[PDB]
Amino acid sequence: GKPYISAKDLKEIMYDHLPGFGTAFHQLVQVICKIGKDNNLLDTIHAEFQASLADGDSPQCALIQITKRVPIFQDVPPPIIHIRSRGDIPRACQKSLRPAPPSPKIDRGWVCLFKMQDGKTLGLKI
Repeated sequence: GKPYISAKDLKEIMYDHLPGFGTAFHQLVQVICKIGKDNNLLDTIHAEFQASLADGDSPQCALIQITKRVPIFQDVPPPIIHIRSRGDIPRACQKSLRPAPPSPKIDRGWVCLFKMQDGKTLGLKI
């Protein structure tokens, strides 16, 4: 197993065992890999991903566990993603949206915040 992994390669590993496309978990992989890359934590995240799968977790469960175990996901907010309309959010995410609370936390299931033109913001939530 690779002691040192790039953000591109980690994304690919995580995508390799997810069903579907444009799901809330695909978005979560992107969020985790960006935060991992920016904070030099990709190998910690990769280690936790592997350890969770070895415990018999689904890859989706493994991603949830990453958000709960790895401290950075308490340290950093869900990223704001600016979008032009509701239709820009992938169809597999459309039934995973809620109005954002004041202080949404990644470890509570808030993947990212889509900020739309009317000033309103829909959080993606698992």
